Amino acid sequence: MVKIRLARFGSKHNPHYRIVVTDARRKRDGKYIEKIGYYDPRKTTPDWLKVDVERARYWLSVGAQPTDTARRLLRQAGVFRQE
Amino acid sequence: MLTDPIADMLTRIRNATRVYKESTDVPASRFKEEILRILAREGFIKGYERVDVDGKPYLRVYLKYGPRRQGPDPRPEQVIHHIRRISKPGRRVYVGVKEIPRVRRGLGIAILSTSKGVLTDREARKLGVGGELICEVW
Amino acid sequence: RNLSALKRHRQSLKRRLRNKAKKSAIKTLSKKAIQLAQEGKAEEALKIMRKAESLIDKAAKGSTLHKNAAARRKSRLMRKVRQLLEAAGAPLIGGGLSA
Amino acid sequence: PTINQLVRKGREKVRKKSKVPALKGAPFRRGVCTVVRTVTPKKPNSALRKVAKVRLTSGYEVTAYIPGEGHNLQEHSVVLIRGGRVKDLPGVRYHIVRGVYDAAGVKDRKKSRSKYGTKKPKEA
Amino acid sequence: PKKVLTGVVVSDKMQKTVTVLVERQFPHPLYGKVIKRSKKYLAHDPEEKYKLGDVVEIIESRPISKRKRFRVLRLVESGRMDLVEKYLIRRQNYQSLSKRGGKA
Amino acid sequence: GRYIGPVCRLCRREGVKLYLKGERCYSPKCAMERRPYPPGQHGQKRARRPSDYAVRLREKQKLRRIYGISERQFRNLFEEASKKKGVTGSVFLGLLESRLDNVVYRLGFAVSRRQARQLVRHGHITVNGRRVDLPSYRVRPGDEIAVAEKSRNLELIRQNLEAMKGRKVGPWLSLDVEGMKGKFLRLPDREDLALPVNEQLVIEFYSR
RNA sequence: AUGUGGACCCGCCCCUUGGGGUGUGUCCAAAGGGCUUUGCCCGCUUCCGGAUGGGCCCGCGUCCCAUCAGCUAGUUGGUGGGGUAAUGGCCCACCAAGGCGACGACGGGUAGCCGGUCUGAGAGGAUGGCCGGCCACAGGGGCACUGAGACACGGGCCCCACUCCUACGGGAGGCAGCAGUUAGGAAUCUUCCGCAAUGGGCGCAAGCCUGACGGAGCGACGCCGCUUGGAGGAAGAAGCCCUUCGGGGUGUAAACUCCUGAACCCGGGACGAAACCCCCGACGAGGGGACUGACGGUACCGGGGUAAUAGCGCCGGCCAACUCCGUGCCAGCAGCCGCGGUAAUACGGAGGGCGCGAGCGUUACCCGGAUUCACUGGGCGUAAAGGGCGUGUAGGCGGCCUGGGGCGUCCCAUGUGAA
Ligand SMILES: [Mg+2]
Ligand SMILES: [Mg+2]
Ligand SMILES: [Mg+2]
Ligand SMILES: [Mg+2]
Ligand SMILES: [Mg+2]
Ligand SMILES: [Mg+2]
Ligand SMILES: [Mg+2]
Ligand SMILES: [Mg+2]
Ligand SMILES: [Mg+2]
Ligand SMILES: [Mg+2]
Ligand SMILES: [Mg+2]
Ligand SMILES: [Mg+2]
Ligand SMILES: [Mg+2]
Ligand SMILES: [Mg+2]
Ligand SMILES: [Mg+2]
Ligand SMILES: [Mg+2]
Ligand SMILES: [Mg+2]
Ligand SMILES: [Mg+2]
Ligand SMILES: [Mg+2]
Ligand SMILES: [Mg+2]
Ligand SMILES: [Mg+2]
Ligand SMILES: [Mg+2]
Ligand SMILES: [Mg+2]
Ligand SMILES: [Mg+2]
Ligand SMILES: [Mg+2]
Ligand SMILES: [Mg+2]
Ligand SMILES: [Mg+2]
Ligand SMILES: [Mg+2]
Repeated sequence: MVKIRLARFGSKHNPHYRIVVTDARRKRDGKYIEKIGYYDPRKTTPDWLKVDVERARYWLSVGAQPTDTARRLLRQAGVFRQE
Repeated sequence: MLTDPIADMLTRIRNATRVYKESTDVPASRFKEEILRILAREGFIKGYERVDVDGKPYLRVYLKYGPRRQGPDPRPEQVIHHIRRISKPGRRVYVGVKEIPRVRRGLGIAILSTSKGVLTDREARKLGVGGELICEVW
Repeated sequence: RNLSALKRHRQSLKRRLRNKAKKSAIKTLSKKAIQLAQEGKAEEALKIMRKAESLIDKAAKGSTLHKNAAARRKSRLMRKVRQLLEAAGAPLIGGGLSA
Repeated sequence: PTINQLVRKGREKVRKKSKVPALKGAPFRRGVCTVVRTVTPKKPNSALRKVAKVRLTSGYEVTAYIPGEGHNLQEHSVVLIRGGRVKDLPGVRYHIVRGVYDAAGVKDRKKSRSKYGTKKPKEA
Repeated sequence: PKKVLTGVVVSDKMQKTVTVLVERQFPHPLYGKVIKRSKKYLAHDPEEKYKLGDVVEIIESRPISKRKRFRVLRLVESGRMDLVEKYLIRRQNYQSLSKRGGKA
Repeated sequence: GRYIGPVCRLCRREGVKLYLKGERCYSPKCAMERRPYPPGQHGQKRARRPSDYAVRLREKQKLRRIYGISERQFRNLFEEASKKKGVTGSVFLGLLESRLDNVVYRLGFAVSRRQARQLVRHGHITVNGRRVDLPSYRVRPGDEIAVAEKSRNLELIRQNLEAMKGRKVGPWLSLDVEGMKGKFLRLPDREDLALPVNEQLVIEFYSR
């Protein structure tokens, strides 16, 4: 199906992910559908998580499924405003 | 036949100036006329006029030259150092306004024909059109 | 050796045999209807075509035909059947046909 | 040519003709040394030049120059070939790598030592 | 937008099909001279209605046979065998060009 | 690399007085002082009119050997000031003078650029409180260049920063002799430098 | 059986290629499991819609040879049928006699294409290796099965070649998956660690699988950063330089003038990891310490502390850098011009010098310079180059004036030009 995961784009020992809409069958680092955020897991930058929250709602509305870790960051930006 | 009227005129001029003639006759065309309008207004000749030669229409073209210089070879400096037909039959040349050449860093002109009419480059860059590049005349 | 997913091959056979019968049923039932229609036996001929359209859709319930592979086989069938009954026939039972 | 002619025919480009058929265009070829002859140079020079017919693993049969002083190149010694026309011998367009396999490198040189493949003098 | 082309019927010897000669002028990449060029299309004529000679519009269609993916849209101007002739003559010069002579 | 050999033999080859011995090329013995002919068993014979190449060359080894930099770093620098906006000539010198090994020499912490290099390499110098041990680190404007808390009491610093009392620094540095912390105010301009070097050649040399 | 609905044949209307509505007739549905058990969870059937992925069709672009000029029989079209998810000569019977080609068909040679890469002032030239996209293959040839999807690399059948087992009848195989061996070759790595991170399959979940992956290993192969810090004389058992066993330079350059402190030693020691899950709220509530680190005790931080690797090419001109000796068209150098024949800055050593420096040189190949295939940008009286001359086909090119169209040309807006 279509998913929302992380595609690793850093350097050796330097990870930087790209929250991405993509067909699961596709390579991890190959041609995705749309970028909807980035994640720096080491918080070396004061802005280490961005999310186009408007857009996430669009892909979650046509049935994108996130991974456990992608779901984390979506909640942190408050994609699903559980309130 | 004649295969190129504009080139022909541009040459007749170039030839006649090298021998410092007064005027020079070129057979008449609404198009050629529209070009000499530019050559006058940009200051390369004194002007043209529709004289009729053997009951057939021509265009006397009165040429300008610099002042009588000194030393050996007193002949004056040309006002027209250079004049060259660019788009020719079987080799049509078109520029969009982004691609119009600045001739000689602007010390000379490039006549070109557009859907707005026959203009210089500075003129056609003003109105934002391009077209058939007709010649340089620095 | 012996990847235990040659069990997949054991099943392909079991399936292949299941499909292959349903096809032959449709095939020898569809000829029977055409051949009953090329004789004016209109009552018997629709009694059998009606049965054949049924096995057609049934066989399209599982993976054997699915899709418009079935639709097509029904289109080709009722079209052939009606024409032949139109060489002098009058659809008596007129089961699966609408006129 | 007219413009219509450039359109019809056109320009034609230039082929590289390699002055070294070290077959696969490799940078070196191994070869088994056959004749270890001696050739007299041409036009304006005189000497006894040391050449070697070499049987290539590329199936080739080419002659190559033995640079340096003396060699040790027997009827069946094995050797490595590189590029290098020798202006003075015609037909000779390769060199031998002194210091590899049977072609022991020149001895006692103190200057251009990475050519001629002489190790560091133990002068330390 | 299904591509649409304008061209000349040059063949009617087929059943329900016409050959159309679509010309296309365009400037040359390196030398910039404007060059004519042409290509033939087999086009669907459902009623053997378009006769040899006229100019038609060709429209991109669902495939109909091998090498035949256009139907004839509408006639533009009727007969003009000057173009067929130009084409018929071009074809006949091949009569030479071989191992001997031919018709010039 | 870094060259690192006999220096006051280059004072002589370029023929222009050079300060590689930092303290010593001032007193009457930079070797230049009363021996200005080039080295070798040939430094006294007469020089033939050099080819335009040699001129361009010598003008480049001059500039490079002033800053004690490997040709690898140098060309990589010039090619950056070529790509950079503005006059390709002077931008170069501003980059060379933005090198932290040089800034530490310009701020009078060591006497030569050489000794200055070794003070960076040994982490005696801080930029903006943090230690830095890279002679090629590029100081930016607004970067205060201090001296290591550990090394404040060290012999060579006490001596070398003392003689800085009274002296003036460039109109693009601002040192404070008290806390031993200068600051990089501004990228130096061509007239700010007294380099006996014609960069116009150095440019031309690489345009070959 | 049930008919929410959908499929088929005739129709009816809208639409216009097989799009949507509609009537008669016919035909078609289903699966159970778990429970903190009668209501929750994960499933199941038919239909519409979305999203993702893909099939097919068309315009245009896409190397060399004309010492390959004619090519074509399912070949081109038609009706009808077969096949398919679907168009189609994809396939089949019957009919017509067509189709393609100098704007290069047919043939041969070569080659995965591209985003890009290298070069060039640019136009252009060269290329397609890592990374990303598409295609094709999985010892060679062919074929179908299963299925949403395959003509299926670690699935099936047959034939061919190779290897292995063989009781001689018959059987087993397929690293162009990670590693590794072997052969060939100028030349190309560890049978390593790990499921911690990201991603995939399955599972309600706990989890399981994952040589995808994240890491470490080897190799100056590449790029980048960095160290070797520097103040002093000169007796040849065959081995310290420069006018004959003779005239200065090396050279501020040292085996030791102080300073700092690579290696090394001692102690602290990480980011990468918060989710899945448990717990309150409704089985996603700002509580989970529930737990998780291969790299690795490494990066990094603090203390102790030693003066501590330099090599390679070149020095006739192009081309930065010169002298002494040996050698005498010999030994040899050489990219091109060239040097060696007794006085050699060219060979071989030496001293000195120039260039670069953990690298420096050689060879190979590409672009450059080369305006030397010239569009930008070349030529043809004698330097290479006007056809022996004509006639004329196709093609290219086309005097003055007016009017219509807007194909070329120009302008604005817009979609696309992924990473
Ligand atoms: Mg199973
Ligand atoms: Mg039923
Ligand atoms: Mg190939
Ligand atoms: Mg194999
Ligand atoms: Mg399935
Ligand atoms: Mg199937
Ligand atoms: Mg498989
Ligand atoms: Mg395998
Ligand atoms: Mg071998
Ligand atoms: Mg996982
Ligand atoms: Mg790996
Ligand atoms: Mg944490
Ligand atoms: Mg939480
Ligand atoms: Mg010189
Ligand atoms: Mg030499
Ligand atoms: Mg001599
Ligand atoms: Mg010499
Ligand atoms: Mg380095
Ligand atoms: Mg060129
Ligand atoms: Mg060029
Ligand atoms: Mg030209
Ligand atoms: Mg020429
Ligand atoms: Mg001649
Ligand atoms: Mg003649
Ligand atoms: Mg005209
Ligand atoms: Mg238009
Ligand atoms: Mg746009
Ligand atoms: Mg892009």
